Amino acid sequence: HTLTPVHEETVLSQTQRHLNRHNGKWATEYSVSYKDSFDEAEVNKAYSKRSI
Amino acid sequence: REIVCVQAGQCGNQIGSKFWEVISDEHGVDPTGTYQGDSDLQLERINVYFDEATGGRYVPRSVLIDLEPGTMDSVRAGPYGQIFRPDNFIFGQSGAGNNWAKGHYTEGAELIDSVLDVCCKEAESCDCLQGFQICHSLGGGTGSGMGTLLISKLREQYPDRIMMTFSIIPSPKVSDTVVEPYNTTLSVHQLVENSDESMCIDNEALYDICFRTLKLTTPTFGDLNHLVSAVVSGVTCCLRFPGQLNSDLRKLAVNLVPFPRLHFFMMGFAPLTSRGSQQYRGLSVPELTQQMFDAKNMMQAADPRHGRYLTASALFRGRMSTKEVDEQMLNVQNKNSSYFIEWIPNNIKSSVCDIPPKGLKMAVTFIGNNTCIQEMFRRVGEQFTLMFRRKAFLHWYTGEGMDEMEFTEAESNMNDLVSEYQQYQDATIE
Amino acid sequence: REIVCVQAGQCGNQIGSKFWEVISDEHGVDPTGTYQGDSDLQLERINVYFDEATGGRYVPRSVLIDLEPGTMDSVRAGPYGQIFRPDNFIFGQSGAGNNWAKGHYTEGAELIDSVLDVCCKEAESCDCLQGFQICHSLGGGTGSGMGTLLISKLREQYPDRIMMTFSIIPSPKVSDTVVEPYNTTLSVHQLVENSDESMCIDNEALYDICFRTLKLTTPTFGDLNHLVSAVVSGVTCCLRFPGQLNSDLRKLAVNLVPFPRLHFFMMGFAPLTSRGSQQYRGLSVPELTQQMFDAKNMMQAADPRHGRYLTASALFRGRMSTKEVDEQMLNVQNKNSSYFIEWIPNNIKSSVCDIPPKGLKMAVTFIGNNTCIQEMFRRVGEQFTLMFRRKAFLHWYTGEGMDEMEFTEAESNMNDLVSEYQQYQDATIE
Amino acid sequence: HDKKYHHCDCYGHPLGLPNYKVLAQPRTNNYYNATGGCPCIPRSAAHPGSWRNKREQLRSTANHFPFGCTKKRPGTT
Amino acid sequence: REAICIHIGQAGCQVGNACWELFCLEHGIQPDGAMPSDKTIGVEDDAFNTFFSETGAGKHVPRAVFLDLEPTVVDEVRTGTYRQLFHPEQLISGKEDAANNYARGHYTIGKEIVDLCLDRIRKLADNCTGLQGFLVYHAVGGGTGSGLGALLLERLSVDYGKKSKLGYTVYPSPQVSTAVVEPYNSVLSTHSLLEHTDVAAMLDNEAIYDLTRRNLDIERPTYTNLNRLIGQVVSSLTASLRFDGALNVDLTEFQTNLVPYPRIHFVLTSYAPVISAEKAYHEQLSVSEISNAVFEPASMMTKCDPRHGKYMACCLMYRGDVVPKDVNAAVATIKTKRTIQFVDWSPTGFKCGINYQPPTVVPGGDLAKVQRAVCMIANSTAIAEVFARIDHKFDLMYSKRAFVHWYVGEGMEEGEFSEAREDLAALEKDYEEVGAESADMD
Amino acid sequence: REAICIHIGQAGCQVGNACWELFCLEHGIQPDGAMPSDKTIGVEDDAFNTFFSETGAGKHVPRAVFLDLEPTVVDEVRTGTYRQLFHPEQLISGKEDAANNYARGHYTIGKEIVDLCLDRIRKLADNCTGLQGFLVYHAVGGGTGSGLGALLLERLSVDYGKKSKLGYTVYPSPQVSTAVVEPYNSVLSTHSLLEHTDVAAMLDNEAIYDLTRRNLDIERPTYTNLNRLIGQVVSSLTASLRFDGALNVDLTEFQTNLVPYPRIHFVLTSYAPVISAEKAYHEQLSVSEISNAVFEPASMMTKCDPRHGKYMACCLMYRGDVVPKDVNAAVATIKTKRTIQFVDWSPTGFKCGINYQPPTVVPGGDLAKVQRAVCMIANSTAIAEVFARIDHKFDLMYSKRAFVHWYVGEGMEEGEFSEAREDLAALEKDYEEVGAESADMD
Ligand SMILES: Nc1nc2c(ncn2[C@@H]2O[C@H](COP(=O)(O)OP(=O)(O)OP(=O)(O)O)[C@@H](O)[C@H]2O)c(=O)[nH]1
Ligand SMILES: Nc1nc2c(ncn2[C@@H]2O[C@H](COP(=O)(O)OP(=O)(O)OP(=O)(O)O)[C@@H](O)[C@H]2O)c(=O)[nH]1
Ligand SMILES: Nc1nc2c(ncn2[C@@H]2O[C@H](COP(=O)(O)OP(=O)(O)O)[C@@H](O)[C@H]2O)c(=O)[nH]1
Ligand SMILES: Nc1nc2c(ncn2[C@@H]2O[C@H](COP(=O)(O)OP(=O)(O)O)[C@@H](O)[C@H]2O)c(=O)[nH]1
Ligand SMILES: [Mg+2]
Ligand SMILES: [Mg+2]
Ligand SMILES: [Zn+2]
Ligand SMILES: [Zn+2]
Ligand SMILES: [Zn+2]
Repeated sequence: HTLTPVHEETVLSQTQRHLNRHNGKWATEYSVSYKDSFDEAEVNKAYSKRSI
Repeated sequence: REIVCVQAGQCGNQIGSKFWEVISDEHGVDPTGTYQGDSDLQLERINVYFDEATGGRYVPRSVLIDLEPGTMDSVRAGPYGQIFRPDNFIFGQSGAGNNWAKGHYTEGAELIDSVLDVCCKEAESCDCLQGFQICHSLGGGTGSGMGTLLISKLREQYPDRIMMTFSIIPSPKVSDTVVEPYNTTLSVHQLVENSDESMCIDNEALYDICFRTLKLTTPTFGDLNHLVSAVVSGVTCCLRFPGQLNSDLRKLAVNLVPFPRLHFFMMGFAPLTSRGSQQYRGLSVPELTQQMFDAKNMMQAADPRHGRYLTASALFRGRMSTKEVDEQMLNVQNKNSSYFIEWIPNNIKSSVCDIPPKGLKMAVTFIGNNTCIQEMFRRVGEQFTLMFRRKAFLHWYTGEGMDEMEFTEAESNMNDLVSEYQQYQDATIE
Repeated sequence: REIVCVQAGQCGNQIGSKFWEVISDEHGVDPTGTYQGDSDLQLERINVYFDEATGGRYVPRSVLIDLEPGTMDSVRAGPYGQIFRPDNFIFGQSGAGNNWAKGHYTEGAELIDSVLDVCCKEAESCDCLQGFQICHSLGGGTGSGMGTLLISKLREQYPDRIMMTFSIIPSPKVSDTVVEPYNTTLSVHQLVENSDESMCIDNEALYDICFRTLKLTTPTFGDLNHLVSAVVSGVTCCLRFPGQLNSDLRKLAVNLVPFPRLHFFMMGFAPLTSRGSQQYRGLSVPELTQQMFDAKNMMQAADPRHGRYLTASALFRGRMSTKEVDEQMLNVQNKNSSYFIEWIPNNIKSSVCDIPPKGLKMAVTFIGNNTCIQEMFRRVGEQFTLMFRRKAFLHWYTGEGMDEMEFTEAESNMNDLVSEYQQYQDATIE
Repeated sequence: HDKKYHHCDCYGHPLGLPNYKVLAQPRTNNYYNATGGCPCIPRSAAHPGSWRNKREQLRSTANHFPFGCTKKRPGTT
Repeated sequence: REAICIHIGQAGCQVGNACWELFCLEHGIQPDGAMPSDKTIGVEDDAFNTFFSETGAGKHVPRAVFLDLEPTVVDEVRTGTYRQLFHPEQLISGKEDAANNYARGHYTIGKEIVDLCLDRIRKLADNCTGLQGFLVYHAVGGGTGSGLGALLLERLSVDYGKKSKLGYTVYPSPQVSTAVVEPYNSVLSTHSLLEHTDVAAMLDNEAIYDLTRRNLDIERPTYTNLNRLIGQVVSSLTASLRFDGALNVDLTEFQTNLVPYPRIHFVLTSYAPVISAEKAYHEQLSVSEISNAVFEPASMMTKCDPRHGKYMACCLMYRGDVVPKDVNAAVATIKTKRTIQFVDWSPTGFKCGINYQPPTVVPGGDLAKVQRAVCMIANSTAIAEVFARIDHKFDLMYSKRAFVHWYVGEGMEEGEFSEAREDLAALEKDYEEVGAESADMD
Repeated sequence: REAICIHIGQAGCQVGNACWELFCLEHGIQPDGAMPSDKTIGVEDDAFNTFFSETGAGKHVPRAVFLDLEPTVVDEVRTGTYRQLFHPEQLISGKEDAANNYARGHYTIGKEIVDLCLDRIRKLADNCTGLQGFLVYHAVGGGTGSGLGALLLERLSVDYGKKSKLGYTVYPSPQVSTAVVEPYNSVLSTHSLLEHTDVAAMLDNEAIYDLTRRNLDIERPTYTNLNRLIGQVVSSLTASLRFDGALNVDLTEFQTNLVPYPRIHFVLTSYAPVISAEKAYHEQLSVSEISNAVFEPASMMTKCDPRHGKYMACCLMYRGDVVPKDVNAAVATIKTKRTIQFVDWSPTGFKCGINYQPPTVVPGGDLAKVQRAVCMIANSTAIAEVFARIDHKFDLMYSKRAFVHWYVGEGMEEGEFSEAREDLAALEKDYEEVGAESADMD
């Protein structure tokens, strides 16, 4: 049950299909509201410590 | 959560062809049956109406019934006709004769076993079965008699599921058939016991929609059946796409039907507007709500202004705010307060779905439970009593085998339905 | 574990030709007898049906018997006819005349010793002998009389092995010959004593299969014999290929017959569907199970819905999960519990084999023991009683030498078989 | 019950712990001879995992305690 | 210091998405469950533990279950962005909804799904070493939220016993409405919430809509905004467990200070610096201004006016750069006001908390960034007015048996309507009696 | 040290393929038994000796016999991948099956084949120096497994005497079924097995199907998955002989600790970290979690619920990275539970084992990789419910003598049906009597 390059192309096509959903006509509000925005928010850790 | 469809008679098969065109278009199914869509959102609920055949293809979970195959050959010959499974076409060898008794008792009992076998085969294949959906006219012959026969058999076999019908009823001004009152009265008698929810459409109302609102120069049955297929496909949209406030046929029934006999509803669809005017006004929730409650946009001859709303439901499709829905339904209830039954504190249910029909920014479908439905039944009962007192055409039905007692029972039951609507019309808090 | 086949009369020899075509194709044997296959799985059980002669060749373990050489000319003209061993063809010089007594008493006793000599020569060559397989019609003359004679002799010589028959019985609707009921009654008397397991086929059921399911425009007896050859070659498949849950003719017999007279079985083969429809349905285990239990796909005129299942067996060919098989058999047993005899706690045996028939991804054959088989015998007894009360054609049989008491004895035995089935149908726990 | 308020019983959900002594008793043929019978699983016509299946296959779903306020109900327990 | 969150039905799962988005972003766990280390030398810190547990490889996973009868919203979560954060067994979904019937949820359908939920809740509680309550989010207007929420709270109350259960509940708004059968479900939801909860905070969407129109500058808000506000409130209330501060407040202190009698546990909630980014740079935001804000009726998240009643207890949570002396001066100024009245049997009306961690700012959010905030939960007799309007709408419908055949068909006795309505009537009389001055001396 | 394995019929040979695959890969013997061309010995150490013996040239051969009446399965073994591992004499095959008849296996055909099997087993037992039992794998539902397994166990019990015989037995599932005549064969098997087995472990395919659906993520399981799970269980129980550990457990200790009275020898089996690869990285897997897991009925490989009975003895085998203090704390917590009950005459209910070798990973397998596992075999009165249902189905069929003529034709007196049915009735009464409290009898 190994994979030929044709199977690799099919797998890559399925990944692209999953990524390209929720386009302009098919946008839900979870898609446009909840996204990945970790790199834009500031994180403060001054007032938190390790319990003993 | 999958529905099984039944299409009966000429009207039913014709409406069905346009419905399955609309459904195949929204989900991107080629007229060969091949999936050619462009988003996973189309695929992820395809099971609701389609079964999957091998290497791509989808097949529609529908039964086609008629007494002469001429119509079946016409539907098989249509542009999307190939999609239908050949084994799903069931036909006899002689017509209903436009007679209810023939359709119910003689050719009905001859065909019904093969239809029940196919419907059970289709139902038991489902992992969880939602209601059945049936399209037929009450004025015809095979539609009324065999449709109500099949409804009774399915109600015996699946009493815990939902039974839903869309039904065409004779216009108040011009008849298409002389014996319409008998077929209509007997069919309404069968439906009020058997059905869970029944929607009614007048062809006269679709003509008035086309001429007044759309200003069409040369309408055809394709336009009327397209309007109907649009509303039909709109009612199920929340079943099969995500939204902020999901809805279901059972939730509609629970909010619309106060008492089990009061299950006959009016229909409308809002963003109807002529191609010349469309450049002058953008879509927004006030515009849809105003057209939605305008009696010009309602698909029955009875007018709401002669009755009162017990309950109503609005299903919205599109990317939209909750403020406009909640505040519009409150504002409409407050300004027109005399037209709403006062012993229910809020008559309207709302639901919101993200995915509109292609090429419209927004749409709403409206379902209304209004006491003005009593005028249609009263008119049919008057014409029936005029015909029955004189034995006007009765020998055909009695020669098929019907007892005269059926006509008096059906008349009495329909008259009691009219009385019950009138009593709820004039109720008060005291 | 070798099977010996016997083909008797026109129907038997014709069905045999198609059977040996299917078996020779599955093992990759050329019509010259040369092996041309492409996998060891074909070779490792070839001994089961073929003996190997020197320098490549394989020969099929079958005896052909008939009273007129017409059939030999018909089998010789077929595409595979050359494969058969010349010494295995036994024929006379004049016909059975459609008369049971002639076929049983005059030319039967004349030829039968040479047939027993050939069958013994074939049996004693096996290292271990499995049951015999016999094809014949019950309505004919030499088929009924000489087939049952030979069956009785083989039952005398090998009482601990299995005796299996495939048998064609006269339709209530279409007949080619007037004296079918006498020959049928005498043959059923012989079978119920001699046989271990008997399958019954109505030509009417094969015509209805061809016309409704396959929609063949111009079916021929070759199509009917192809359906029969398909099931015949399917029942033995687990004997001769690997699988996850092996099965054997003796295990089928042990699970199907509760009491030794109750050895009459129903037949089915699941993947049947018209060339137009084939584009519409992917293969799966639920689809095979659904077709397998549909009475439309059963090869007898009696319908299971008029009886109850004592026991049933399903043999699956193909690469599939055991969970799906077990859970399907559980669901069918639970949902239809009224059609299963209640004093047996589980009625269905399953078996799974890895190697499907060529060109099919999966297949199942179904064997069923149902009391509604009593209805066929009752119809034959009715037609017998109509003719016998008036001595309608008896002088032919009496001129051969039969005592009239023989006809009443055979009638009594069939009536007792019908009574025994009816009593077990209506038995109860108390 | 107490004044101006209803107890869990009134609504039909007593909340006492089970009788573990009876729970730990195996269900043999003598048990079914004494009460009821047929240790076989009841057959059902509904799909597995549907409320009808659980209703006519399991004891917990089919159980129904008496409903009603203790003042009007005799109680007898 | 652990807490387990239970989310029920549509509102509860959608509010859960906003809550867990916020708690991830506030602690710093990435959507894949890994925390990116900042310093190479030093201890890892441990603050997530109230809401997350770590595996030995350092992945984080959250202490929550998501419960629904329809698949679509939970399947959307399964296919969304946070797929890898949740354990897949935790996301439990049935086949078909309770169809706005409390009876269908309680009797027919919830009984099938409830045992998986109980096994997951048990598996969580076994993985704890300090547990101080269950947080439950649901709406009482819909069928599965009412019926399965009641059934599950009953089972939890038998199995877990003394452990505390704090509910956030979306009650039917006083004139905005979404379904016809809301009064029946809310009435039946009552006993479940009366005897099977320790404090229940009630919210109405019409108030949060008013707050988002008036204070923020949003013309067309949608549920994601309301859910983000609710998440902010929950984060403010649970911050006292998770970060350093001057005056900590354990969840048992709420019950001790807020509840005078065991049935009188329904509380009002409000939040002060709801302000837009353009206004935020024009104004200072001192302690006394936000303390004055939480007492104005424009700030509340429930549609009731407390000037029509009397306060019994107040709990004030300050987070950020605040000094206790300023809190004391503010509370003394509030006490001076003539339009704020306390029942004469409650002289020491206030509980205070002070935490150093300022509120977090969410990238897509609509709130401004501010250095300090205050959050209030308060018990007041004004709440009795909400029940009177529910009872009037129930009486109007029930006088003609408008829908009862659905409920009787799905398994419920007709008697249950009258019993529940009498229990809520007694609750109304309790709130009338507790607020009456002791003018009679014997 | 050494143990000899006997595989009977279809299930026993197919489970044998998975077992010997695992034991080869765990010890390191190649599938053909040879060694690389430059080495002088294939492996450095003798630990294999429990299951394999090496020739003086260093080829390995395994201590097993395969017994079948039909050739096909053994011919598959002869032509498969392990062709060179087995000695050809060990693979014994007859001409024709026992046709689902216990009578055909026991009287007619197994009586003919049994002396070859005994001669092969003797030839194995002569090449041993510390044999400490026989392991037997068979199903009691089929004809040759039941009839020849019973006959062979009887002969073994006479010839070898005191040596222990431990059975792994596949019993007919309570509603999944494969053949009509299963009750007769299972009753007659259990009748023979009562006298002539020291401990019998019972397995049902319906439980392993449930386990593979819930814990593993397999939509379409087949017998190879079940057989790999069984092989893992056997490897866990026999690991105590083969690798270093803190608390070893010899095969003779099981019979001494688990069996209170000579008829009460049927035990339930369960295995804890049956888990899929996607779940395994979402969860820690500590000792206390898997100890809590082994007592839940979702973990069991037999379809019985132990909450409906009382435990008499439990034997807990831990393998991998476990520390004794955690095992003791876990067992004391289990002992605390209220749904776990011991008979009052059995105060010291537990036997423990602790082994350092973690479970092996098989290239095609479906289990995740884990550092520790625990396996339990336990004796409980709940087992009486399985026999009652088999006996009721037997009574239903036997009231009409539904199939008896086959059994009488293959050599059995009709009296044997009634005798076996009274013995199983007496076994039911034994399970009623043993479970009666001593405080109740005074
Ligand atoms: N704040 C807020 N309220 C919501 C949200 N979703 C629904 N509601 C409200 O809650 C009530 C509807 O309850 P639902 O959660 O839809 O009911 P349900 O739990 O799905 O019950 P079923 O319909 O039987 O499945 C209405 O008053 C809605 O306005 C939400 O996401 N946020
Ligand atoms: N777990 C498991 N069960 C099996 C396996 N193979 C067969 N079974 C079960 O065991 C029973 C059938 O027993 P068999 O082994 O086929 O009987 P047999 O030993 O071949 O006896 P004969 O049919 O007379 O040859 C059924 O319940 C099967 O489900 C297997 O590989 N694994
Ligand atoms: N809207 C619509 N109405 C139709 C169509 N075809 C027929 N009808 C109406 O249905 C009624 C005739 O019923 P019919 O279908 O002929 O009954 P049947 O003979 O039993 O099949 C008349 O009122 C027609 O106007 C159609 O395609 N669309
Ligand atoms: N299905 C099938 N039926 C056949 C075939 N040949 C003959 N029959 C039927 O069998 C009956 C004639 O019997 P026949 O075989 O000629 O009897 P015989 O003269 O004793 O061999 C008629 O009903 C024929 O229709 C055949 O090849 N297939
Ligand atoms: Mg919902
Ligand atoms: Mg076998
Ligand atoms: Zn309660
Ligand atoms: Zn039973
Ligand atoms: Zn009470």
